[PDB]
Formats: sequence, structure tokens, C-alpha cells
Amino acid sequence: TEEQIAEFKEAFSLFDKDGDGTITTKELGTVMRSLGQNPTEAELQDMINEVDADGNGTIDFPEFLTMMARKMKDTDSEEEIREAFRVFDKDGNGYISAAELRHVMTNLGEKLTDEEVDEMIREADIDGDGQVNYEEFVQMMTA
Amino acid sequence: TEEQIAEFKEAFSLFDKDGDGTITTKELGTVMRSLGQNPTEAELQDMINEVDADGNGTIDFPEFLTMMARKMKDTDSEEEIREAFRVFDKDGNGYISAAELRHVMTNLGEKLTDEEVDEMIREADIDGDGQVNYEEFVQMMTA
Amino acid sequence: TEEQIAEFKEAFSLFDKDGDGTITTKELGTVMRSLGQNPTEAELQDMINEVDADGNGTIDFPEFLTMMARKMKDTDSEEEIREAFRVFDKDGNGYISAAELRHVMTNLGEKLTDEEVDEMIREADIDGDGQVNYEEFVQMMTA
Amino acid sequence: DVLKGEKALKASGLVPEHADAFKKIARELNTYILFRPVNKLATNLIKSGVATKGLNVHGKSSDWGPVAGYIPFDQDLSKKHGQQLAVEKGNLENKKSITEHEGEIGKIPLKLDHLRIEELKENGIILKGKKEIDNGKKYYLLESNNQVYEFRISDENNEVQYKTKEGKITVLGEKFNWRNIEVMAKNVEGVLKPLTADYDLFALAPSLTEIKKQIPQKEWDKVVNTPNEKQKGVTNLLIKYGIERKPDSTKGTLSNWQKQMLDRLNEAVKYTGYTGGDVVNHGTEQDNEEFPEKDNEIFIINPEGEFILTKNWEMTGRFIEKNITGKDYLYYFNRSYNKIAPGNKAYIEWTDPITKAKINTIPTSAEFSVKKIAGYLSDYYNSANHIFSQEKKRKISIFRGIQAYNEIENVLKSKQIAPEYKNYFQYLKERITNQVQLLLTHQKFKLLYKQLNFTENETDNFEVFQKIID
Amino acid sequence: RIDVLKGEKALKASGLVPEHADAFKKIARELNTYILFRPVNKLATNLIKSGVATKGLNVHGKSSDWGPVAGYIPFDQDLSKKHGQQLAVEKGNLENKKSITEHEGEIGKIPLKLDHLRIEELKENGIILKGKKEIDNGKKYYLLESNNQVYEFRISDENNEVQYKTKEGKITVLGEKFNWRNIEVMAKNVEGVLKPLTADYDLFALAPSLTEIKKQIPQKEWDKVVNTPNSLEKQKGVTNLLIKYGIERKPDSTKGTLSNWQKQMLDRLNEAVKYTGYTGGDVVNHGTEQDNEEFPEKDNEIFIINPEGEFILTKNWEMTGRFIEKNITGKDYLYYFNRSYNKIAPGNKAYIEWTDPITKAKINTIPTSAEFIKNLSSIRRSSVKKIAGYLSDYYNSANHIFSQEKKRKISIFRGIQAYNEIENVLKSKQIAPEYKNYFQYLKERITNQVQLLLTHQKFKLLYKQLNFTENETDNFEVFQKIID
Amino acid sequence: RIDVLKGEKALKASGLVPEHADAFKKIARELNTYILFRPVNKLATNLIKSGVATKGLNVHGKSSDWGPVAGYIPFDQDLSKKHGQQLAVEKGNLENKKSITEHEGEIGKIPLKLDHLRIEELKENGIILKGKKEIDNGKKYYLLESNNQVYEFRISDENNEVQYKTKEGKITVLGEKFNWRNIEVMAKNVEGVLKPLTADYDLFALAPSLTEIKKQIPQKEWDKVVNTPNSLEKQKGVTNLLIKYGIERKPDSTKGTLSNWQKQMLDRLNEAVKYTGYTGGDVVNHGTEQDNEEFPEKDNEIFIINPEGEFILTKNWEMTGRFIEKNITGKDYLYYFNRSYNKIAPGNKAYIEWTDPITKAKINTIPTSAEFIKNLSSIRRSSNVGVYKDSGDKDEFAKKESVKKIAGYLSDYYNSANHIFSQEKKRKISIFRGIQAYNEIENVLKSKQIAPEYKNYFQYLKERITNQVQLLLTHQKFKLLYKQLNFTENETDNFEVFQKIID
Ligand SMILES: Nc1ncnc2c1ncn2CCOCP(=O)(O)OP(=O)(O)OP(=O)(O)O
Ligand SMILES: Nc1ncnc2c1ncn2CCOCP(=O)(O)OP(=O)(O)OP(=O)(O)O
Ligand SMILES: Nc1ncnc2c1ncn2CCOCP(=O)(O)OP(=O)(O)OP(=O)(O)O
Ligand SMILES: [Ca+2]
Ligand SMILES: [Ca+2]
Ligand SMILES: [Ca+2]
Ligand SMILES: [Ca+2]
Ligand SMILES: [Ca+2]
Ligand SMILES: [Ca+2]
Ligand SMILES: [Yb+3]
Ligand SMILES: [Yb+3]
Ligand SMILES: [Yb+3]
Repeated sequence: TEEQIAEFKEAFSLFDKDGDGTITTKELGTVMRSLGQNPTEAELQDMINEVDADGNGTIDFPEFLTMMARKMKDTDSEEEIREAFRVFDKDGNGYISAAELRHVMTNLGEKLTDEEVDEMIREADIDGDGQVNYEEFVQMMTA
Repeated sequence: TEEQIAEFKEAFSLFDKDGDGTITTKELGTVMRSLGQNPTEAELQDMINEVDADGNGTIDFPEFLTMMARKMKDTDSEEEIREAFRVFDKDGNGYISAAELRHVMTNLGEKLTDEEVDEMIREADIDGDGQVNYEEFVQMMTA
Repeated sequence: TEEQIAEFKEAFSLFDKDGDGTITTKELGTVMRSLGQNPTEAELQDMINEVDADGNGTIDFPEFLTMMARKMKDTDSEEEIREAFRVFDKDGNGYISAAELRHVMTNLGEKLTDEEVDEMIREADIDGDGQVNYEEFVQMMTA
Repeated sequence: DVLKGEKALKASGLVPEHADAFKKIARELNTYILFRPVNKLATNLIKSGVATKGLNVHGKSSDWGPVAGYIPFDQDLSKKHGQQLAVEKGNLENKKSITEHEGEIGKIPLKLDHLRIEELKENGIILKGKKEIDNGKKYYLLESNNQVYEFRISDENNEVQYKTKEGKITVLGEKFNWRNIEVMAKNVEGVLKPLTADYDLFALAPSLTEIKKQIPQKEWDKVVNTPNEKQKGVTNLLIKYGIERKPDSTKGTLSNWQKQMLDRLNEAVKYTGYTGGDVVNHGTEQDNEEFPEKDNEIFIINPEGEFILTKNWEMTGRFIEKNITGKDYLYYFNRSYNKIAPGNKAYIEWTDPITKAKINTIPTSAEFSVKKIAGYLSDYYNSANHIFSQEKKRKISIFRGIQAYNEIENVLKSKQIAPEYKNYFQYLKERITNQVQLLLTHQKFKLLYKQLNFTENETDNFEVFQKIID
Repeated sequence: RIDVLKGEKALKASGLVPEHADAFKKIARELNTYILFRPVNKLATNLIKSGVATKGLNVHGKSSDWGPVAGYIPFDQDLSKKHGQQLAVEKGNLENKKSITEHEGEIGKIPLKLDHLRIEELKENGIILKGKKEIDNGKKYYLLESNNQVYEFRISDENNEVQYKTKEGKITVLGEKFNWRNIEVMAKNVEGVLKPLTADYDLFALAPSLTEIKKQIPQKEWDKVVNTPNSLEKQKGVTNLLIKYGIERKPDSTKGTLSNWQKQMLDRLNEAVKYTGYTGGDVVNHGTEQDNEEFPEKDNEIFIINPEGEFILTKNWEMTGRFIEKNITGKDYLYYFNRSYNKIAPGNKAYIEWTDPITKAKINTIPTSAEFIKNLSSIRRSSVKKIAGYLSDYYNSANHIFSQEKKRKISIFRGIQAYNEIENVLKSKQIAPEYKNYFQYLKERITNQVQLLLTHQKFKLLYKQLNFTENETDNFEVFQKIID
Repeated sequence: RIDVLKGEKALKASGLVPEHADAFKKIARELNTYILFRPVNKLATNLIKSGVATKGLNVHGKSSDWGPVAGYIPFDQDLSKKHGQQLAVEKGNLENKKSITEHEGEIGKIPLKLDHLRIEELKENGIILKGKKEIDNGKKYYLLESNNQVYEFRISDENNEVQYKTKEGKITVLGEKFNWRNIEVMAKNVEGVLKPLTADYDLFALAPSLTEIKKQIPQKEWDKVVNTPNSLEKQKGVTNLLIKYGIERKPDSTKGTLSNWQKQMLDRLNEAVKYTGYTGGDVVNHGTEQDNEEFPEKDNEIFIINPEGEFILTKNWEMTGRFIEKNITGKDYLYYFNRSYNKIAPGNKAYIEWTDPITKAKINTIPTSAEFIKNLSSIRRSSNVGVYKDSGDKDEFAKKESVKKIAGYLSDYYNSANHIFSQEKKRKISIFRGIQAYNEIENVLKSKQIAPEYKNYFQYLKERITNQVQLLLTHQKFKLLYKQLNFTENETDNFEVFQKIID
């Protein structure tokens, strides 16, 4: 888990005009977002209030290191997803195409139309390259 | 050792309708007894009062792990005993017989009568098999 | 390190008519001096007052172990010195002679007189052997 | 360039009957079955109903000498013969099997049955030689082209004994006279029965259909009947019931469907007359992440029921690619591949398409008053983007990349940058270059960067670029 | 009848210096106690006899049994008996380096000098041969050969120092290669002078007569037990008195882990050989082997001197076991076997097996709660309470006020009780594959034990007729009558 | 007089590229500083010269000195010089695997291609021979031989890639066996392209002239110290500059542990070879070996270039020691030897010995109160820790005679207060102080055998104290004068008799 904590450490010190190592909740979000997350303003409160009883609004590492020590529990499936991505990508080109998305689907029962299919690709597609790369496949599976 | 603490851990969580891991002194005894000990009600107090200054009567592992970390000092002779058992058992049948108990004794000076001997066996004997097995030899040397 | 703490432990228990392990500041100095140090009465106060807020004047190991854990910081150069000693000692006799002290000096710019030189040797010399041994070279570098 | 049928089965090591029996399951369940090599000198023993070693026994089998096919306690008698570290690591494993599993596993003298000696004579492994008498006891020497040990067998009970040759020394630097050859055994009904190599499965690739069949008709419906997530509702019903694996002790890490697939494989073999229980005791190599074995020849049985034997790792990769991972079949490769396996430090490489097209960019730092550090610059993949049109995106995208092109990036002469970082940003730049031409060619980077001047808040140059769409 | 060597022939294989062995008969006899030694480097014997000092626990390098340095402790452990065993050599050297540093001025190394007579000794034993002469830097040398293929040895004519180098194209085990250089040997500091070391006498085991142990017990501390009305708390103190003075052992500073009587016996031994002339110091330097739990050595031939004064040499481990069984551990003599036996020695992962009667019985003996728990601990390497409790009920010292007839009954029941609270756990869920076996095991044991107590007086047969359903002093009523 | 090679012959054995060595004479001379290099893979030399990049600290795989991959860094370390050494091979590979992963994109591996000229080079050196042709899947290959018995090598005619396989029935050290497959070699990333690596120039030690070190000291700071009264604090001032500027070293990011002047000198060296045409980059990548404390390498032949510009090659370690002694550490030049020497290097447990004067004289030197209290600690590793006071079994006794006096009396011997007395005085007061301690010690041994090893420690101190005293005495006029002295009654009185005794 060295790298784990090591990762949370990298971003934490990336933005912190505090110096010693204490940020605010006005940026706590940006941190979790730059570190690959999309938390809702509702979740950024009920947590920064349970462990942070300081009432000062000051946050450091040991505190943050613990919050992440909870969220990263039933989501660390990074693996399973990455593997699934590879399952769609039959041609092994590194990207998921509509044709490919078709098979997986049809072979799972749901017979889709060339329309519906192309709809899913575009929806999941973020760069407009007309295909889904792992990074995209990831975002699409995150929420 | 690892197993040591591992052992104290097994019993501790064996009975604990608390959940998280906190038992009472109303059962602390049963624990130490199921784990191979016969403490007196007098000793179950002067200890649960020195380290337990909570005044709540709640006990957990780190606390218990320390108490045992004291008693198991001049008693860990488990070895010496087990070896001694093997010394009495001349026939190597795994049990200590009266005849055997005789020799050890007579060879140590104390000449006993076929009566006195059979008395000791029967006293140490717990199952009535007419012989002493290590387990019994143990109790007889501890309890 | 292990030996480090091990060293501070040796002296600490060397003089302590307390028993359990608690000395006084009336001797704290003698300890640090027997352990190879020359602290001033001014430094033996501002420290025994910061960590020792007991107001009793009683000192033990865990406390002392921490004080040393600070002084031994920009002084642990024991190495560098020992090496330097070896630099002066050209003839490798294990001692630093005036002739030797001369070269090092002259080669560093400062041209000294056979008088001034012999002055430094005597000053640094503690046994009067007419030469400086590492032990002496040490004191002279850390008095 | 792979072997087929008979010839391949021959090299697979599986007991013919068992393999044939396997075609049935491969076909019926439309799923590829891949086995790692099987000690050839173990085959016959297996067939004759000998029990196979499970995860509680890690000693390596032997492939020479009288003890060939079994699991010698003295691992220098195993295939690892002559490899000090392997022998030693092997023994410790046996010692452990013997102690940490008392009454479960044990060792017993090796007895070579009248028929076995014969089998061995054909295979040209050992030869029954001259007779010998030692304490009023009759023995018959057993030879082997081996130079360190000497073997003999008792005429009475048929126990084999061995000793080190004259002046010769064991790998571990030992030397001893005649003594019994002990072999790993398991406890069966109070009796200790000898063990032999099992059928270590390499991988299992089921027809994508099959994993569906695995899903409960209900949980599936609650997302397939236009609940459109769906797009991600499928993948997850694909993961939990098709990709997800978990520990299990008797078997190792594996998957529910795999577990089942196990049972059928085993049952499937009993029918041929296999007495000694299971031949497939645990999950596939692809989940053996701590001590991965990289074998040269893989034995594959396709859903057709044919037999194929890849000749070498590079080949096994192709086969899997062309006929499985690229043909609607469920497959995942050992997570340790392309990494240093923790256990044995193995470093087995495998083709990861994801790393294939790795000329892309995201949260790096994966690489490890007055707004200058803040701002939305490292978020190329802006989720909120399905609102734009495929054209806008590809158009805006390039912009975001270039945004990062000269971000805080041109800091190529901040104090003293190590060739390590530059290399990265460089590479990154080499990525952003290609991660654009594509968006372009879809519908027409070293095109026009002179028509770009970022010397102000990205918002100011935003209009610029949109005018550069020409 | 066992096949063991005797007298002269055995002494020959023991490695001990004859005079020393003879001298030992005296102590074996006088103190009525078996003395067992582990093999002794045969090429060390003569050195010992000539008064060379032996290695103590502060020196763990292995001696050499070949080449010019044969009999000594080469600093370069690839010149020792462990020659050619990379790991052993390496472990060997680290040990020497440690001896040299962690014991400065105590232990050191010095060049090996082969005295005029020693070369001769070596020639006979057929270890090395003084060969052709050689001149290298105006210096005279004489090659010394050996059937070895990696190294080449020569000796200086002037000071008689031996040097060695690796052969052409040949490589050391550790993957080294070098030319001519002195052969250093482990030495100890004696009166400011560094004197070379050699193999010592390692005691395999000391088995004294129970009586001899008695002499260890203080005359009134024993009476304060012997003379005690009670019987239980007596048989205890009598045992605890055996332990303290006979069994228990402790880690001495330099004598390793040995007991107190052993300490004495040790001194008698060193005394004995000094009366014969040994001027090297001690020949026996520490506790014995049965206490060498971290790195146990399993030797084939053990040299035994019985209280009679005879010489016996077991031929092989299995045999050494018999001997000890038939003539010691089964004949009123104090004996305990290495605690590592039947386990994986921590230090060298050795796995030496030995016959332990207690285990034998396990199959017919129900377990105590502790064992039951501790079996659940060491079963956690990868859950219900009435069982361990009941087992605690089976073994209750309270039973010492009842009659055997009573005992068996109450026990027989308590067993059947546990056999129930267990049977239903398996009737419950498989839980863990191996936990299932643990219970199929307990079951059998509990079974045997009970079935055993019963044939002592009158299992499943009487198991169909018993209650499960409603729990107090009632289900126990039917039983009472059932057994009759 | 020492048996060391010189010039041409030595350079030949050094392994450095001639041009590079010649180029080095320049710096050695100009900066009046000895330069010492550890051996360099001879089969690496030519590769270096041809501009191949050298391996830095991010690559610990060992180079190869045989077979087609000779000179490079084979990924399969059994193809390196460590060939056939299971543990080394294994340790070697792990290192490569690490280099490949913990440094992605930085370091990598690539197929070994033997250029038309290289094969030729190899043929001369007699390393490999281009043999018979072979055709394998419509592909043309040419066997490459070597007197090796485990592997078999061949090269592709098309791309010139070399492949290897294990011989029939033969087994790898690691117990492997495989058919034809490419020989991968460690490489570094250069401008997005992966270029092969080769052995670098490892500096054994850099010995500069004291003067050259002076130039390192800021002329002002040298003044704020050379301009002051205190005759004694006069030296201590320069001593600490000498250190700060030439002795102290620090762990750089990629240059390992080196000093600052060394950092400079380093750059001059790489500069020098670039002036000659070396286009691979740096040829020297790290502090010197004397700071390589965790895994010290003890080489036989050291290549030295003296400030004169001459070439010397020590024949063996013992010799290298002499050379350094007679011409460097004994001739006004800055030098410090690996701190691991005479100790067990932590990393590889190496135990390289070196002559350390300080020790070579700690026999006639009295221990420091500290250089004593510390010993009592180490010697306390052969017993159990508890209470220093009351260590006897009897309850009537609770203290080892002369518990602390022995220490204090040692602290008295080394008292800077002595800097106001005369040598004649000093020796006297000291000679006594020694005899004092020799007493508070003698009675400890006269008291109980406390611990077997503690006894020796004192039989040792005794001798030392003895020698020291006896030494001071022959400076002017031991046991002889020990029978006539007091024990019995302790202040400024027992010291009176002594005064007269020495005269
Ligand atoms: N799913 C898994 N979990 C854990 N370990 C596994 C798994 N699959 C495979 N392994 C590891 C080792 O498999 C058994 P092992 O006995 O080492 O095979 P083998 O090497 O083929 O035996 P052999 O030596 O008898 O030929
Ligand atoms: N009681 C003990 N305490 C510590 N170590 C012991 C004890 N008894 C035995 N040993 C271990 C090793 O005894 C010394 P060791 O030097 O290893 O003997 P050896 O191997 O027989 O010597 P050799 O190599 O000189 O032939
Ligand atoms: N100052 C230093 N600090 C740290 N490590 C050092 C220092 N000096 C040397 N080293 C460590 C390793 O040096 C490089 P390495 O490449 O392993 O040498 P080598 O074994 O001679 O190379 P070769 O295998 O390429 O022939
Ligand atoms: Ca695709
Ligand atoms: Ca895309
Ligand atoms: Ca018995
Ligand atoms: Ca009984
Ligand atoms: Ca000098
Ligand atoms: Ca002096
Ligand atoms: Yb297996
Ligand atoms: Yb010994
Ligand atoms: Yb290097």
C-alpha cells in the first residue's frame, strides 16, 4: 500500500499554499478529483464533519489518509474493470468499437440495433475519436 | 510469539456477545480457564483493577494481551514438565503407570509401598483409566 | 541505533543510587561527561526544564534518551574527524607530529614558524608525549 | 505451427482416456480448456488411479529413476535434481507439508509394483539388474544412467532403497549408505496412499454465451429491459458472474463458474475408471499470481473437441489472441504478468492491448491569491461532454491537449530538470501529437501550431482556436 | 540385538583422542552416567592431542577435513569441510567475520604454518604430499598437493607458511579467482599471543542415573516434600524437584544452553583430560546437542560411553534411537531429547524426527481445551464454545474425590457430551475444508477414549439411545442406567 | 620499490579507452590529483570508444565478458560475467527486472544486434566465431560459436539479431531449458529511442592535493579563521574547513554518495572524453568506491594516473594499499578510505581490510571514559540486561568494586586543562592518572570473576594502560615502580610519594 499512500501524498502537496501541509475543504474536492474521483457536494460534508471536529476547517494528511482508507473499499475493482475492457476489445487494438460492443451485448442476450449501439459508443466516448479507450471505459464505469 | 498472541486471540473472540471486541470480568475467568488456567477469584481482581482504571468493567484485547504477558513468565515451563512426563514413562506407552511412578520415586530415595503408590496414581488420575496421561500429568503439576 | 541507545544506557545505570532508574541533575552532567561530552551549566538547565516539567528534579531513561536524540545531530561527525586525523598523519604512525602539522598547514596557505607549530602541538597534546594521538585530536576538535 | 490430435495429446501428458473424456465437456459447454504440461512419467501412475497433489503439497514430482512419477521426500530425487536452491526450497516445502498438515499428508516408502518396473523398463528409465544379499536379505539392483545415486529394490516387500555412489556427493553435500526412498502421500481412510502429479489447468475460456447462462434470469432483466445504467449494467453482470475470482483454500483463487467447471472435469474422468478422486484440484494458472510458472507447451482442447499443443510461450499467446480473446470468449490473463511476481520474482510478459495504444493521457501524478496552481487543466476526459457533438469534442479535445501542450509544461528550464521528467513530458507530448491527428483524419499534430499563441487565460485563446477550425 | 561397534574399533571412529576417551570412562563410571559425543573431525584428533586449543561458542566456523588446513578452522570456509557448498560456505564466512569483529582481541585469524611433523602426519593420512620445489620472488617454496581440483597449495621453506591459489581457469564456489595468498586460520588470544583453534568435543547428550540426580537435590528441601501428608501436592513437588535440579536448563554466557549438573559434568570432563596432559584448555566447551534447538546437526554415528566404561558406536540415527530407548530412556536414567525434533528447526530448517511416546497416545486420548484452542490457532494460518468447555470438564481435578467406577462414568459421559457439541457443528455447515477434518479427528479420538473407558468396565451402539433435546441434570439420568 | 605495471602495459590492463586515459593525464596533472579507476570490462572498452552509453546507478546488472553479448548488459544475467553463479545470476536478474519496472521508459531492454564490425572485433579477441549457415522458418541464420557448453548462439542475416538456446540435455544454472530466442540487453531511453548500455568507468578513489582543496575554501571564510588569537583554536579552524571542503560527502540524487569537489572533478572527466568524441554521454557516473559502503567491491588491479600524468596499475590489493600509503596518504594529499573497510559491509557482508593507523596504535593508547563505557555496552551482548547495581548472588554485596572510578579516572587522563602545564608536568600527572586507573581496574579483577569476557576486557585495558604509561616513562626516565605505591588512604597524599619516585 506504499504507493497507495504515496499517491494520496503526491496530489495533497500538489496544491497547498499553506506550506506545512494543511489544506481547506474549499479545495478538498479538487484534490479528490485530480486524484481520479467525482464526489458529490453531499459526501464532501458528512465526512469532513465526522473526523474533522476541529471546527476550524483545516485538513492535513493523517486525516485525509484515513478518509481515503474508507472510500477505496468496494471501488478498488480497478482490476476487474480493466480486465472487462480487454474482454470487449476483440481486435486488441486498445479501443472498444461499436462492432465490438455489439457482440458482447448480443452474446449476452440483448440484441441491439446499429443505432442503439452507436448511441452507447458516443455516450461513453469523451474525446469524440469514435471509440472508447480504457481511460474512457473507466470513467463510464465509475458512476 | 505470534502463536502465543494468536492463541489468546482465539479464545477471546470465542465468547463475546459484544461484537467489536470487549468482554466483561463476569466471563474473564471462563476465558482464562478455557485457555488452560485455574486462577483464583482473588487474583482476578487485583489485576483487573491495576490496568483497568476505566471503572466501566469493559475489557478488550490489548489490555488482556498484557495481563497474560505477565502471568506466562515463571509458568511457561510447559517444556520441562512435558519432558519430565517422558522421564516417568519408561515403557514409552504414553501413559504413567504405578510401577513406573514407583521406580522414579524409589530411585530418588523415597521408597513407597504398593499402597501409597497406587494412591498417587489414583489421585492424579482423572479419567479413571488407571493411569496418568500427559494431559493429566499436566493438570496435576499445574492446577 | 541499537548501540547508540545501548551506550547511553550503560553510563546511565553506571551511577544511580536510586535503583529503579532515576537520577538527578546534580549528576546529569557527570553522566554526559563520562559519556564523552563537555556541556556548559547554561545548557544543562534550558533542557532539563523544557522536557522536565515535573518540578521534582527526577530523571529517567526515556527522557534522557530523547535529549541525546537532539544534541547528537550536527556533532555526530565523529567520522569526518577521524578521517581528518588520518590526513594529518602522513607517516601513518598513528600520531600527529609537528612536522606533519606543518605540511597540512603550509599546504593550505598558512605558513607557520617552527615556533608557532610546536605551540599548537603542545596545546593539543594532553599527555605530553610530544605528539597528538587520535583521542587527543578528538578532544581538541570537540571541546 | 501447433501440434494437433494424437501427436499433441502425446505431448500433453494427460491420460488419453481422460483427454477424450474432456472433449465432451469442452464441446458441451463451449469453452476452451488449457492444461499446463503434465509429468509424462506421471501419466501412467495417474491412469492407474494414483492420487494427485493438491495445494497442501508443493514438492516437485520426479521424472527419472525408480521414484519417477512420484513426489520424493528427498527433492534431489525430483526433477529439480542437482539444483541446490530448488532442492532446498523443495524440501522445506515437504517438511512443511509433513508438519503443518499432520495426519493429512505424510511420507511412505516407495514400492515398485511388478508392473511398474516393467513400465519403467520400456520408458527406458531404470533396469532391474544383478542380485545382491545384504544381512540375510535379498535385493535386486535397479540402474539408471545417473551418476550420484545407486538404487536397489527389496525382493520381499518391494521397497526401493538408494545410497550415494562412492566418493560422490549430494547437491546438499551429503553422503549416505543404503536407505529407503520416502514419497509424499496423503491420508486416505486412515491409510497413507502415495501422490503423483495432478492436472494443473492453465486457463479456461468459456463461450461468452455460457457466462450469461450463469446469470440469474431475474437480476439480468432488472437492467436489460430498457432501464437506460445499462451500458454499464451489462459489464457488471459480466464481471460479477464472469470475471470475478476469490480465494478458496482446498482449491486456490478461482471463480464460481470455474469451480463448477472443475467438478464436471473431475466427474468426467471418474467415468473412465479413475479411482483416486480428483485430478483437478484448484484454480487456473491465471490466478496463480505469487509463483507463476511460465511453461513452453500448453495443451488446449477447443469447444470443437480438437487437441492443440502450442510449441512456445510466444505461440501460446497468439493462439489465445486469435481464437479466444478475440473471438467472443471470456478470458483474463494472470495479473502478475508484466510485473514482478512477488513470490518467485518471475517476470512473465504478455500482450496488454491497453498498454498497446498507450499514446494517451490522464492523471499523471500517476507519474508519482494569484491563480497559477489551480484551474481545470488536467481533466482532458471531461465527463460532461456527451452534450457536445462528436465534432465539438474532437475539436475541443485537441485544444485541451494543447492546453496541456503548453501548460505548466514549458517549464522545461525550471531549475534543473532530470532527464526522467523531460522524457515523460516529452513522451506525453509525443502522445498529444498522435492523440489528435486521429480526431482529425476521422474527418479532415505538426499541422499548424503557428496559428496558436497561448499568452493569456485559456478562455481568451478559446475563441482563437475555434476560429482556427478552418 | 542391535548392530553397534564396540571398544577400540568404535573409539577409532569416534574421533576422540584415545587417552581422552579412556580418561572419560572414569567419569562415566564414577558418576554412573552415559556420555554421548557427536562425531569429531578425525583430522582434528592429532591436533587436539598435541595440545591445540578447541573452538568455543564464539567460533561457529566449520573445521576442515582435507588439504593442508585439514583439522584447523580456515577463515575461508570454502577450505573447510563445507567445501563446495555455496550457502554453507557463505554462512560459514559470515560467522567467521562475526567472530573476528564482535569479539575483537578475543578471536582472530593467523597464517597457517605446517610444522615439520604435521606434514608427515598428513602424508600418512594421505591428505597432502610435499612436492616439487618452486622459487618466486627470491623465495623458496615447496608445492603441497591434494586430489582437489579447484585450489593449489604450496609452503614456504623459511617460515613454513602455507599459501594457496585457484587453479587455472577454475572458479571458487563463491565465484572468485586469485593467485598466491596465505591461508588464514581462526585463532583465539592466549596471553597476548594468537594461537590456532581446532575441533572440540561436542557432547551429543548426557544421561545420568536418577540417583545421581538425587545427589543434586538438597537434603532438607526434599524432605519438605517427601514428608507431606497429602499425596497429590506431593507427587507434584517431587516432580518439580526432579525438574529444577534434574531437567531444567538455562542459557549460560559462553557455555550455551545447559543445565547445572551438566555444568559440573562438563568441568569434570575438562579436568579429566588435563590430568592426562592436555594443555590447550577445555576440550568440551558448552552445553550439549539436545539443547542445540536452532541449528540441530543429525549425525549418523554417535559415540557412547556407558556407566560401565564400555565403548559403543551407533551406526545410524535410527540405531542411536534404539540404543537410547532400550538402555537409557527406558532404564531409570535422566534424558530429554532436543525440543526441535519432530518440528522444523528455526535456524537451519532441519527436520529431525525422534520417537515421542506422548504423541503415540494422542490417537486414543481426548484433548484439553487449551490444545483444542491452540489447534484452532495454528489452524488460522489460512467457531463455537461448549466444546472447549466440556473438554475442560473432562479434565477436572475435582474428580480426585470420586471412585474410579464413578470417574469413568462421569468422564465417559463428558466425552459423549463433547462428541455431540461437535457432531452438530459438522451437522451445521461445512465451514472450512480443514476445520471439517479437525472434527472428524476429534470425533475418532473422543470415540476411542470413551470406547476405551467402557471396555475398561463393561460407542455408537450406546449413542442412539441418548438425549439431545432439553439440557440439565436429566439427560444424564438415563445414561446412568444405560451403562449397567 | 613496488611491483606495479607502468604506462602502455598498465593502460592495456586498465580497460579504459586509450584516448580517454591520455585525456585524463591532462586533468590529473592540471589539478594535481591522483585518479584511481577500478577495472573496466576489457570487452567493454571498444564499445565504449565507439560511443556506446554507459550504465548508471539505475542499472546494477553486471556486464558480460564472453559470448556474442560480451561487453553489453544481458537481461539474462546468466549471460553476464556472473555466468554459472546461481545466487549472483538471480540477484542480477532481480536487479534488471527492477531497472525495467521501477524506471519505466527510463531503462528498458532490446534485442542485441551485432554490427558487421563488432563480429570482427569479437573474432580477433577470440570470443566468438561466425560459423555454418542455417535456415529455420524460411529465415537465414549463421551460427556463432563459443567454447561455452551450456548455450548455443546464432545470428540473423536480415536484421543481425542474435538468438540463443540451451544445448541438448544441458540445463541453465537456474534450471531452465529453452529453444532459440532473442538475446535482450539493457538499454536506456535516448530521445524516445532505446539505445544499448555498456560498462562505465568506476572511480576507485580520487586523491587531490591539499592545496587543490584550498582552492575550494572561500578566501574570506579561510580568513575569518586564519585571523584570530587562540593558538589552539587556530588549527581546529583549518581542520574544520579541510573537512567541510574536502572530507565531507553527501548523497546526490543520481551521482550516489560523493563530495562537492568530486562532483566537479567528475564533470571535468566526462567533459574531457567528450572533447575526444565520446557521444554516448557520461563515462563516469558516481562517487568513488570509497563511499560505496554497502556493497564494496574488492578488486585486485587498480589503475592509477598520478598528477605527473603517468600510468600505474597495482597488481594486488595488498599492493594497492602500499601505493596509496607511500605516494598519497603519506605525501600531503587528501584521502579517506571506505568506512566499511575493517567492518562487515551491511549490504554484501564483505569484509575488506585496510591499514588504519589509529588502530595500529590503540595498543599503546589509553581508552577514553567513553571509549570504555561504550565497550561495556558491546560486551554486554553476551549476557542479559537488568541492573548494574547489585549483580551478585549474595545479598550482603551489591556492587562491582570501582564501578565508576575507572571511567572518571580515564576522563581525568584526557583533560584539556593540561594545556597550561609543562610536558614534564603532563607526563607526570598523566603517568599517575594511568596508574590510578590501572588500580581501580586491577581490584575489579581482584574482586570477582564477573563475566568471562569482561575479564578479558580488563586484562586488555591493563596492558594498554601499561604500555601507555611505560611509554611516557621511557619518554623521560611499569610494575617495577608499581610495588612501591599506596592504595589504602585516598586524597592528595598517595600522589606525594610518586613525585619523588619518578626522579
Ligand atoms: N488457483 C491457484 N491458486 C494458487 N496456486 C495455484 C493456483 N493454480 C495453480 N497454482 C500453483 C501450483 O499448482 C501445483 P504444483 O504442484 O506446484 O504443480 P506442478 O508444478 O505442475 O506439479 P509437479 O511438480 O508435480 O509437476
Ligand atoms: N548448548 C549449546 N548452545 C549453543 N550452541 C550449541 C549447543 N550445543 C551445541 N551447539 C551448536 C554447535 O556446537 C559447536 P560447533 O562448532 O557448531 O560444532 P561442530 O560443528 O561439531 O565443530 P567442527 O565444525 O569444528 O567440526
Ligand atoms: N559513491 C558511490 N555511492 C554509491 N554506490 C557506489 C559508489 N561508487 C560505486 N558504487 C556502486 C555500484 O557501481 C556500479 P556497477 O555498475 O555495479 O559496477 P561494476 O560491477 O564494476 O559494473 P559492470 O558490471 O558494468 O562491469
Ligand atoms: Ca477494439
Ligand atoms: Ca475515445
Ligand atoms: Ca507408561
Ligand atoms: Ca488417566
Ligand atoms: Ca605521525
Ligand atoms: Ca599526546
Ligand atoms: Yb497443482
Ligand atoms: Yb562445539
Ligand atoms: Yb558504475
